[PDB]
Amino acid sequence: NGVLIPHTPIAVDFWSLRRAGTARLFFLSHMHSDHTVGLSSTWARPLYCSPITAHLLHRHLQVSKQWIQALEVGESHVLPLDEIGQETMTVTLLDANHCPGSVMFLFEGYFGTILYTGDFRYTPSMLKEPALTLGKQIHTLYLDNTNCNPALVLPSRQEAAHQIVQLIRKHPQHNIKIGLYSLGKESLLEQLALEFQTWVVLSPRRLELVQLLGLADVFTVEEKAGRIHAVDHMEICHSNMLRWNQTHPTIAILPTSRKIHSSHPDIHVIPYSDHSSYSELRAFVAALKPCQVVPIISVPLIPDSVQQYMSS
Ligand code: NI
Repeated sequence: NGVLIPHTPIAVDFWSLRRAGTARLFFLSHMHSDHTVGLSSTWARPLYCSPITAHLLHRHLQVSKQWIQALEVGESHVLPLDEIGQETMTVTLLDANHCPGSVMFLFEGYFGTILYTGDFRYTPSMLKEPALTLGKQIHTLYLDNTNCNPALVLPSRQEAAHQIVQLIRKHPQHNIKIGLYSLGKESLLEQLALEFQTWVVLSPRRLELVQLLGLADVFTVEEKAGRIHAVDHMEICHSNMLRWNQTHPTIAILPTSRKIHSSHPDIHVIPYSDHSSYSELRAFVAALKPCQVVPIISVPLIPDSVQQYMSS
């Protein structure tokens, strides 16, 4: 899902080195496991991400802080595009509403004005951003088209949370297992501690993420402290259901955005989305008025100092 912006040394969510070649500036929109393969402690090329994303990157992939130029969201920053003090480029990061520390990259330079949305959840608060309200003409919109496919309809983030509450409402005497990825859906955990008036059980790593975000003190790591446990999504399987059901009558919930058949009756696959709906995007593009939209073309005039930067 990485993107090499053609005729630029720009790479967003791309870390293959050998497949890039021309790339010299690598951006990280958010810290989901799917957009970061090749990133580790051996990574030694400049990297730009959001504040929260900077903490999560150094801590959980052991990436050296010397390669992580973290920039504040909302503000525009001047990045070099060569080895001399000549060409530069402005980047403005915009909150993506997708997950903790998720951003949208807005580039400006010899290539034009490119807006990279990455993964993002649309809300009309996004149009009111000062970066996109100066009437600037975006030349290319690398847009999140996840829910633009006409295949299978996934409910919104709030529709799925309603079904989860109805599910636990019908099982008041049950232990609830919730499978998640390494990031996202922490605010949903908060909504379940309120509705059901329990403490939510996490792993120590997940507890660190939550305190990093500034959420309510409704979480704990003691197993016996609550009926709702948050576990890794790869834990929810037929073998583990029998293991949990041997102790206490347990229900398992899998919030996923893919077609999955429950391999156990007490496993409930709930369709999540976490991306903008089609109509939300069609109003998002009708407001931006971009010259062209690219899913996740014109060749610019590469300067002399930038053409050398790409070939070393
Ligand atoms: Ni993501």
